Amino acid sequence: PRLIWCDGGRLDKPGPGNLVAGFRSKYLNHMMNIWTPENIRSSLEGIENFTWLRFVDTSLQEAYRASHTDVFARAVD
Amino acid sequence: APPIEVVCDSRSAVIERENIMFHPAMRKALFGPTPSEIKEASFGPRPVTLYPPRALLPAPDHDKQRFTNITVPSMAR
Amino acid sequence: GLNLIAAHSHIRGLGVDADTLEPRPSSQGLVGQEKARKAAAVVLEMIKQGKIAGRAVLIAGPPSTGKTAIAMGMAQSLGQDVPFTTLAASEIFSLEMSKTEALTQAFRKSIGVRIKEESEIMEGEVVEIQIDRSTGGAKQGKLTIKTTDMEAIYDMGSKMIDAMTKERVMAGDIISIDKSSGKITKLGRSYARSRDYDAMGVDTKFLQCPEGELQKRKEVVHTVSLHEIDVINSRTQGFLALFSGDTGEIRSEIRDQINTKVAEWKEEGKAEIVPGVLFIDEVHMLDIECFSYINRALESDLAPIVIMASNRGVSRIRGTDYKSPHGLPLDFLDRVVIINTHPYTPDELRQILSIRAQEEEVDLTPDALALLTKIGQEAGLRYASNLITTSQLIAAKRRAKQVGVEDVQRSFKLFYDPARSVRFVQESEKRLIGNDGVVDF
Amino acid sequence: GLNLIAAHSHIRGLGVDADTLEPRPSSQGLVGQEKARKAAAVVLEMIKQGKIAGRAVLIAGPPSTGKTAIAMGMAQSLGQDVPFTTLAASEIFSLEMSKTEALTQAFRKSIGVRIKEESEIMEGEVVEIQIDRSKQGKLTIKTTDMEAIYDMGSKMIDAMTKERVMAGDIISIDKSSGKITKLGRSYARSRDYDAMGVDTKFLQCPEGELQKRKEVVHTVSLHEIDVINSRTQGFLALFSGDTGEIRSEIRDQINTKVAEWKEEGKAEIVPGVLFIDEVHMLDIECFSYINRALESDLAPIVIMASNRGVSRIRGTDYKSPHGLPLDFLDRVVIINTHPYTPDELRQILSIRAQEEEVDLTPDALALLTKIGQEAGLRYASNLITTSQLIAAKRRAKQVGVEDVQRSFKLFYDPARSVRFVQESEKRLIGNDGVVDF
Amino acid sequence: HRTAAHTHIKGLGLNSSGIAEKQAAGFVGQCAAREACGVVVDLIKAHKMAGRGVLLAGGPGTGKTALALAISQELGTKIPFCPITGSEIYSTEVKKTEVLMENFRRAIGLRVRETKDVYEGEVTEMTPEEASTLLIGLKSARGQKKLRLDPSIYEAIQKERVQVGDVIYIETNTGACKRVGRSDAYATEFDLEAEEYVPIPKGEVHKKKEIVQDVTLHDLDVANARPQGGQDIISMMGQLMKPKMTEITDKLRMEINKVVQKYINQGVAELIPGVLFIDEAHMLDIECFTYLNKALESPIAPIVVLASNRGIATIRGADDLKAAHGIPPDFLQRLLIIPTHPYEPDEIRRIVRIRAQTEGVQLTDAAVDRVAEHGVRISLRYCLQLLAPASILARVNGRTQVDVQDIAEAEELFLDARRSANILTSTGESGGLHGFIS
Amino acid sequence: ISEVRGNTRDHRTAAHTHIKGLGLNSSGIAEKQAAGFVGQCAAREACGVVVDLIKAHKMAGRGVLLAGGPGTGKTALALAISQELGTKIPFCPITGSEIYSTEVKKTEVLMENFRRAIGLRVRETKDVYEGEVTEMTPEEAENPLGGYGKTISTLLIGLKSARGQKKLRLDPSIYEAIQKERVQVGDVIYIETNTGACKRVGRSDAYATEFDLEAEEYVPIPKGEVHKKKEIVQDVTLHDLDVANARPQGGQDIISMMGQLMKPKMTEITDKLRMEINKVVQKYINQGVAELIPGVLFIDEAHMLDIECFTYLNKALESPIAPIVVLASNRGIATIRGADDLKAAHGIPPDFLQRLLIIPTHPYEPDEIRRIVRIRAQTEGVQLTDAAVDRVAEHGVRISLRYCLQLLAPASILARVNGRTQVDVQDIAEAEELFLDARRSANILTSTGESGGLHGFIS
Ligand SMILES: Nc1ncnc2c1ncn2[C@@H]1O[C@H](COP(=O)(O)OP(=O)(O)O)[C@@H](O)[C@H]1O
Ligand SMILES: Nc1ncnc2c1ncn2[C@@H]1O[C@H](COP(=O)(O)OP(=O)(O)O)[C@@H](O)[C@H]1O
Ligand SMILES: Nc1ncnc2c1ncn2[C@@H]1O[C@H](COP(=O)(O)OP(=O)(O)O)[C@@H](O)[C@H]1O
Ligand SMILES: Nc1ncnc2c1ncn2[C@@H]1O[C@H](COP(=O)(O)OP(=O)(O)O)[C@@H](O)[C@H]1O
Repeated sequence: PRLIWCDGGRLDKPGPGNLVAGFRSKYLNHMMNIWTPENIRSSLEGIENFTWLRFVDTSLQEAYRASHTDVFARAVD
Repeated sequence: APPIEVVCDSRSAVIERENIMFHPAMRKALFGPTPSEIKEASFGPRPVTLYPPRALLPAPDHDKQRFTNITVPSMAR
Repeated sequence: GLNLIAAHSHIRGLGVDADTLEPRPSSQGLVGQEKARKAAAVVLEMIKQGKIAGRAVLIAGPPSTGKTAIAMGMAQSLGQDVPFTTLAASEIFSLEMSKTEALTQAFRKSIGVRIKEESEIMEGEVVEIQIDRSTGGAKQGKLTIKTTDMEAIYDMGSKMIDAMTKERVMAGDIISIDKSSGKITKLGRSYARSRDYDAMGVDTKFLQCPEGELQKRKEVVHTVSLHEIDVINSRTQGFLALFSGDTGEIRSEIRDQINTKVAEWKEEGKAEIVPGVLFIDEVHMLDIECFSYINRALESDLAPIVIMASNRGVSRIRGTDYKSPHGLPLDFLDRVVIINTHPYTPDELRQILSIRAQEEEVDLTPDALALLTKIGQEAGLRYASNLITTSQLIAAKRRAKQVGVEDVQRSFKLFYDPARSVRFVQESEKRLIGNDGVVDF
Repeated sequence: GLNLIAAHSHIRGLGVDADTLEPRPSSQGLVGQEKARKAAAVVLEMIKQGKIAGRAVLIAGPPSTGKTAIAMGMAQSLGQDVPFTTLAASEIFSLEMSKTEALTQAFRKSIGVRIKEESEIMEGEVVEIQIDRSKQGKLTIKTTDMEAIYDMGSKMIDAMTKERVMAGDIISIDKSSGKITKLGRSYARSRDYDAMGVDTKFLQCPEGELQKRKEVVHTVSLHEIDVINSRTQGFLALFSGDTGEIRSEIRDQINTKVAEWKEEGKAEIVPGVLFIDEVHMLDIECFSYINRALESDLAPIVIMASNRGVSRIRGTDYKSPHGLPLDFLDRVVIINTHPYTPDELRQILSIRAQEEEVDLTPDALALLTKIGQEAGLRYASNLITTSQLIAAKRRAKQVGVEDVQRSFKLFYDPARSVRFVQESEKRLIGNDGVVDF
Repeated sequence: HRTAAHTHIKGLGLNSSGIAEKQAAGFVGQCAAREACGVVVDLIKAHKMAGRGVLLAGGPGTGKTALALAISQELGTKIPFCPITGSEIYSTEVKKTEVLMENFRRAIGLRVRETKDVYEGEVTEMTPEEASTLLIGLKSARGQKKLRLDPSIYEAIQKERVQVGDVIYIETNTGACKRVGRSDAYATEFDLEAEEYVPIPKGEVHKKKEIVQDVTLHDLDVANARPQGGQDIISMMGQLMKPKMTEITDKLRMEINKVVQKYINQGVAELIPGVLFIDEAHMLDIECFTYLNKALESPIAPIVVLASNRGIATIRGADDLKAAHGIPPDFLQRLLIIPTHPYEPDEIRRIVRIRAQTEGVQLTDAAVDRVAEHGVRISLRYCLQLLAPASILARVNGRTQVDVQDIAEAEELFLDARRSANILTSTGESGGLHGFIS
Repeated sequence: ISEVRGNTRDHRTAAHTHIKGLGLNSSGIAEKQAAGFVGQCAAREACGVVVDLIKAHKMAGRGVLLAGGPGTGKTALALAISQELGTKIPFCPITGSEIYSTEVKKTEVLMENFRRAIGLRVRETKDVYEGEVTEMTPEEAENPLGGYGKTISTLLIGLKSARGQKKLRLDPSIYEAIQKERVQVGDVIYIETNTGACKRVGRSDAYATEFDLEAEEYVPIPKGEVHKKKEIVQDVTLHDLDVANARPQGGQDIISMMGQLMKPKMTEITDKLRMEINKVVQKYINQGVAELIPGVLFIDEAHMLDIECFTYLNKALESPIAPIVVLASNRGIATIRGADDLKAAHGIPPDFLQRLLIIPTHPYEPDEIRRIVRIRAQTEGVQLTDAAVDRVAEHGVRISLRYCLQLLAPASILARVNGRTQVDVQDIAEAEELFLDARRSANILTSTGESGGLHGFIS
């Protein structure tokens, strides 16, 4: 039906009725994420978790694009 | 067979089908650049990049019958 | 055409009365069993009520006493409304996923959601199509159609002309333009333009024009289970998984959120929950790791009623080593409620053989039916029900019409009943491989 | 704030004298286990020296005596410099990697590589992109204090184009590599738009000088270097877990290059501590690898705990002391522990009281000491919270004899639960049959 | 409103002074266990808990899980409650010491408040201002309104096929957009276009509502490990590229604790520690009571209510030791063990009355005594499963209330386990053609 | 960037640090107290014969067993052989509990370790033009083609190394490199000889300040030659050839750019591939280019291999290209792990045991433990008096060998904490009660640990 496939049966389509799917998308993929460059820049200076990121041939933008695309789009990159 | 699709009678279902099951970003990334894009990239004053930098389709490993199943009699027989 | 006569193609329902719940002794195929069919009638009438949880009814009984028969009667006496799901209990031991989760999906497959919403469709024969592709493109065009009553002209958008050259709508097709999406399902071809079709077969069906108005609203009713929604909301395009079994361990937060949105759909009146039936055939083939999950999946609001069938007596439980009645642990036998069956009296054997003979349309003399009842007293229903199909063919060897004693006595001569096969094994020990020895004459 | 009072919360280091190694009794949380704490202090002093490679120290003893307490004391009294690894033994039995490799990675985590360097980074807020379509350009960046105009030639204009940097972003350039990392937008341009996108996060302006140079001390492990060199974009594998049987030739190249870095003075190797909690869960197929991985130069000083007496070894069918094979017990050294006197039990319950900010009358403390002597530590420590909560229900400040007796009446110690089970056998599912009354 | 096995459980039914009262809130009797579970509920709400274990003894038929659902409805919808059986810990994609930590991270809750500013309405114009920022006029049935868009939300509008007069639904905060349909004023532009013609919304254009909404930390773990749902389009292959559960390392959890503590220190989110109810803990084997003895000692661990009904049994996975409850005494000293005693014959009748007035099945007092007779002499789970079939034998025979005769018929139509065992042994004597196959 | 620390470049003490070789004569007769060993004469003589067999290239699939009890020196002889052979001959010390994988069958990790144990030395040449580009100046042809514009016959490149610069005339079909790779003035390149297609390494360091922000890698000038005609020895194990032929490393498509992007999975290798690689390596040896060098596969703890592995080892040892298999077994009459039927010697099946040259290993005399203590003490640097040596030897004879070599580190720590420099009898008599052996631990475990109760162990 058009309820499940379009309106609010999908947990990813952020239509009205699926009021969770906007909030959950933003606060799991851009605010409370450990790969956003703001949440990397504060943890790069010693024993902490992104210590190694200075030495692998990447940058913050390399890591941030690499942690949200697919295996496909990362292969195209 | 073609893959199974969803018969849902909204416009959004048709748009999501033609954006997932076809998804022109992957098709452009797989087959290569438009010849118009080749012309605007090869007559310009400065070198510019291409988003499929070459045709990313893998070379088929069987010369006479590639990526299909449609064969024909053989003048040999 | 895919209606080949099986071992249960004669059961057309449970056969009991629906007013005083009396098991009338011969109706709709199920003949003879009385007390068990009344208890199955009570269970069936509390399934369609809906105001009960997932409970457990165990159809225990000896082999070939009509347990799959009662389950198939309850399956036929519900129609395609309340979801009945068969589960032979060896489909659970998979390798694509774990075992408890494979059981959870079989619980989720039997809780339907039934929603009813409308569409707008168009019947009718196409009189003619004109498309203004002149270098032009799909920009404007005229569509003239008709029913027996109506006749109309419509103008078309660009994303409709691209669906008209997509389905290649001729002058004479019987199409169904679903207006809300744009798909075109050609119901057939009109008879009156039979000359106008050259690229068709010599044998081609032709319809008549559709009758009635040309623009009508349909109230279609869909019913999908919770496992359907779970597999849909699991990947990018994930419904293919439930057609290919490639679904894996579905995370439990998805099932929790769908259990929340189904309740929010019910409270808004947009939906309706239909509890189905799950038939776990041969429930003794589960280890205790299964029963320690069925004891708690039969607790929630969303749980289908489980009907299950056991053959074994005092037997061992798989996984463990200690024996138990019916092959089930005692803390799980506290949950279930047991219906016991009985072996069959010989007149009931005779009329069951009569129903199985009338189902395959095989003529029998009454002497051959008496001999066949005498065989079925000593070898069970399955042996005689196969001797029927053998004896029809043996009568068709020598070009006869009705089977007789001279063909049942040949079918009893060639194909051994299993008692004489056990006697054959016991009297041919030294050549049949028992465990160690092979002797060659 | 994601930090709640657990069982191991009052132990702030090992609590021994650092000069002459004298375990004074009530120091840094730990109470009265003087010989084992002295031995752990000797172990810790040969850990921080870091010369002697690949010992093995087993901590035996009865349950509820303090074997993980001394381990957490050794973990707290090292600092963030020397690594430490809390691995219970059931973590090894995986379904994606075998037992040998998932126990090799436990050794590869506990050896750090320490390297000090200078980071030449540039924070800044973009003011105006000035592209001269003649190749050249000018970038104007500001902070809360300064503002400057830097030239650009050919290609980082294209990097700006690929990054789509608008006026108001917070860009960061690592000038030793040269790649733009857009950090987001500023709060001074939140008033500008009204319907924001998804990707935009707001930040404060950068503060201070543009060109920031700072000497930072990086400390990675060998396991980091092993997993990064596994596959191409393999750095996210150590967060995800999507790695498997790494080949031996990669680990050989990595150990050779770490030896080469130690020769050239770039790197300093810091050996650490692997802590294998509850080592009796390992089968013989794991001890046959531990007996070889304690031979190389790159092996951490392994500290392991155990509970069991003469028990069977998993994987085989013969009894052994401590659940360990004897060819492994010829290799380790063993520090035994001892049960506690009531004089130590009283002040351990006092420390658990002052950790949970629960006030106790002395009569309640004596009663709780008797309960701890008759039932153990883990039941006595679980009655402070319950007596505090029952005192909170009847609105009393100090807990008393009545609340502790109420908590003893409600919840059962494990000494009486066995008599409760053996008292009513006909209803508990023993092995075969249930009565169900 | 459909009846389950624990519909009549509403709460623990306590006093103000924490003393249980008999026949309160659905329970009948069972005083000390309800008092202890009330103390447990107060411990969960007190937020001074970083891993506590509570075991529930008592055989089958007694009310162990009724206490757990009483706790779950006593906490409310706010504090998370995760019930899992023991047998769910086994998988074929991850180790079984990782599904335990997945349940611990489903237990802890993180509540965030949002003020969602939604925009329903018909697009009036699509005007690119700068050469970038693109104004959109959203016409409602109450009035149009200008709206300035970021140059990244416009590339989410543009991926959707919004052209001139499509009604849209823009989230202002999260930047989420959906094309609802084409407005019915532009309906009959052509005559067989294919869109979903919907009317213009007869409300505001700017609806401002606030939503409190929860996130479990396991969802943070999954959303930070692998890309989920939105842009994960290669998962439609299925074989190797599906979202398979992966071994979430300790480093990822140790960083997600840092980020969540950062967003708690800004006063954005709130933290709520949950409850993990592991039922039938004998199915947990010794390769998980080793890992629980470590994982409960974290300063972040939630409370664990274990339930176990067995006596002195064999611990699974290590066949050469017996222990009480199927729990190793290495782990059993941690637990607070609560007893659960059986039921007296005068405390079964009240359960029959409450279970009868839960299902709506009314019956005379001469039948309550018979159901209590079957409750004493056979079992408690069986006598409660005759109230629902006998009502079906009541309204069919022209009655409304259940008498003795309907239950005397249902005891013959619906045999229990004991009489079925007697028929299975004694009546099914010889193993032959018409006998059971042991 | 990275700041160099000027500290002491010492090393760490392992259990086999003091071993430096076998310590033989020029005739093969062993000599006691030489190169780390103490005693153990016949085993060192037999291992010297094994070392001679390996360096003589006559071993083609032999097998050597090391018997003897635990803590007697089998792994010591293994590391002695590995340090005696050197570094240019391979040595792959796997264990028995390292063939069990979850991606491949366990009779395949054995074959991959055989291929790790075999080396191949290849001697070749390297002819490259090298350095930073100074000019890219074309030259007009003598006869231009009609119908076109420019016609360029020879392209000139000025390459400047860090020692000397050089002008270079090239064929004009270097242009397709230069346009595709974007080579400009100030970019170090290398031009090969077999094809001749230059590939840019990076912008030079002298032009690191012409701009300000536009940065990439700034590689320095190649501090070497401008025309390398340098020869290369190159060691590749046959495992590396099997992997590079089975799973190709670098491709240009989507799916091989997902294969190196997804995790590399060990896959089983079909035997036709190994047969072909052997047939071609034995051809390149006959041409006289590559040298085959067999190594040692020291399978430590050989009683962990079950009966399904020795069956594959019989096939693998009958191959014409195979290294030596030095097993290491320390069991007597043991049950073989696979088939729980036959109690065989050493955990080795009696069919496989006939292939093996069994070398014994004897226990140590009670006057050689003190010599091992002296060598281990002067290895760590821990010096100690003679009565302390006699007490450690007393603990070594009466308890264990591995236990008297572990009372040296806590004694040294307590010595330099108490305020001394050398270890006396008091420090060892104090450290003997902080670190109990297995014997007194089992005594406490049985005597004090009576039964499972409150203050008791869990049996
Ligand atoms: N009441 C009945 N009416 C008609 N056929 C029956 C009846 N009971 C049993 N049968 C027949 O007997 C056969 C055995 O029944 P079934 O339930 O399959 O045995 P089992 O319980 O061993 O599976 C079935 O093929 C069915 O056709
Ligand atoms: N010396 C001590 N002083 C204070 N508290 C202690 C001491 N020893 C043990 N404890 C406490 O007793 C508890 C049990 O110690 P633990 O090592 O967990 O026992 P087990 O070795 O049985 O696991 C720990 O929570 C610890 O806080
Ligand atoms: N105090 C009580 N009041 C009412 N019903 C109860 C009570 N205790 C138990 N029950 C009943 O017991 C049943 C649940 O038994 P359960 O606790 O699941 O046993 P177990 O935990 O051993 O599986 C429920 O049907 C519930 O009606
Ligand atoms: N001949 C020897 N000379 C010096 N040290 C020895 C000798 N033999 C054995 N050792 C020492 O004994 C210790 C244990 O011997 P080990 O090699 O572990 O026996 P196994 O080979 O049976 O495992 C090693 O650390 C080694 O240093």
